[PDB]
Amino acid sequence: KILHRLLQDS
Amino acid sequence: HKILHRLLQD
Amino acid sequence: SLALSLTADQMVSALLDAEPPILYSEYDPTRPFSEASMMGLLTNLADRELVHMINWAKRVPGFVDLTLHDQVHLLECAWLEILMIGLVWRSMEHPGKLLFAPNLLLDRNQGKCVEGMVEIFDMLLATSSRFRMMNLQGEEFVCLKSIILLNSGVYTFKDHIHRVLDKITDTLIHLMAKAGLTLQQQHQRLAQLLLILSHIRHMSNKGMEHLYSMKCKNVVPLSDLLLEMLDAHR
Amino acid sequence: KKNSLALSLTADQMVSALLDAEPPILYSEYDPTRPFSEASMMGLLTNLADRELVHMINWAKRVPGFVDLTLHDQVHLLECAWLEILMIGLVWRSMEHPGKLLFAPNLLLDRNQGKCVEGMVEIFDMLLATSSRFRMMNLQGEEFVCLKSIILLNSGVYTTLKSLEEKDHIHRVLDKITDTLIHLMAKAGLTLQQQHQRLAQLLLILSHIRHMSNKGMEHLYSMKCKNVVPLSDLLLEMLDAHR
Repeated sequence: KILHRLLQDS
Repeated sequence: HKILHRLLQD
Repeated sequence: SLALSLTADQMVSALLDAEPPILYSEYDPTRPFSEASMMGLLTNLADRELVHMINWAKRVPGFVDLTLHDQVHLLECAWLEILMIGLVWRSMEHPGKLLFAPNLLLDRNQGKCVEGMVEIFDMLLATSSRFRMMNLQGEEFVCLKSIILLNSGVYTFKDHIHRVLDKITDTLIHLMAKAGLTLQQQHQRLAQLLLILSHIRHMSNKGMEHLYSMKCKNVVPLSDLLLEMLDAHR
Repeated sequence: KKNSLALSLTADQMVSALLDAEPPILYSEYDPTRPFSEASMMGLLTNLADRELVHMINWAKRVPGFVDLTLHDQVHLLECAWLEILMIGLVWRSMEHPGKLLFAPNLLLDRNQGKCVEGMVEIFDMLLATSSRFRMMNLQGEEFVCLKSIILLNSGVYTTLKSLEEKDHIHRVLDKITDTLIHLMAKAGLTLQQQHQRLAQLLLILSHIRHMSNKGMEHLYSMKCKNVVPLSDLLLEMLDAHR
């Protein structure tokens, strides 16, 4: 999921 | 022309 | 108007006295249901509940003061929410089950018989479990149900309706302060109850789409009144 | 996880954190010299909402208590609330523009122009009515950021024993945001009766925003199947979460 990744990206 | 009209008056 | 002149206790008693009865489903229930037999019992039950809800709405303070046109709009937009919050309230002392009728208590496994009904089932059980943990009182429940009736359709049209909504709000706070809740616990509990209304609206929208799905896949013939209440959401 | 910063801050610190985390107002690719059809109007709107979703996700990380939740819960809350948050932000930006919706500072739309898209008329009128209500109530920015954060935490909390403490932590933050709203209204001179009434009026609007979101989600599913308006990969993943 793109949302799963965007929440992970830091 | 709806039944709800009738039940709201009776 | 006459609704604004009431008091917090007179508002509670007037709503409690107006509460519709708990109807029964068609008896001789074959213990395992099919998709058509379950929806048959449900559409029949919901159709008879609607007749009582329409007469319950007249007994809601401030509802008769509105025009006939406004009374139609509020009921058409709120009817499924009002059926659902009533079902949720009936199922409080039956955790894990939904009490559609005293002779029709269903589990979530029985919701697997109709496609797309397990999602609505779980959302209804979760709402009932939320009412149970909050220890929702009947005086608060009748207030929440009237709030649904007057609020859910007021933006799709106003001052009188909003004045009655404030009057009910004053009644909720009065009930919580009677139970001994502190000033902080009163507005915190007021907010928790009103946020559940957002999820009741969500379940109604998901339920409405499911009923429309059965209209064109007519496995069970819907009553004309139920069709008119359903057609008003398209 | 432990020692939640959200549970150990005053109301004025709650306002400051939410105000500092506000996403920016994004511009649209709209060209006023060239008018075009509904398929291109929706193309501008879907392009805008896609870019707005990226800022919303990083805005949610700055909402007190949201980082304390697990990744699976963060995904669920955003998947269910993202359209409500876009809609309340759209309604907020349009408060001071009666009869119009400010999708972008360069994209201020009339209800007659929104009628180009089939079905958008009713959703436009509801967003307009919500904006007219916020104008009637004189909604403050400190209250808007509270309401928007309430939408994020509340809209997905209803849809094992350790998960009960997670939902309890979400209600802890929700109760503290309620304290912030009451704290704001007490500072504005409102009596205890006026605070409770205004609190109810604000939260009842959230029911209509859920309604607009549910109806709006149905139209987005129709555009995907019509396959006439370009939908980005993130919007498709968010839309699949509701269907």
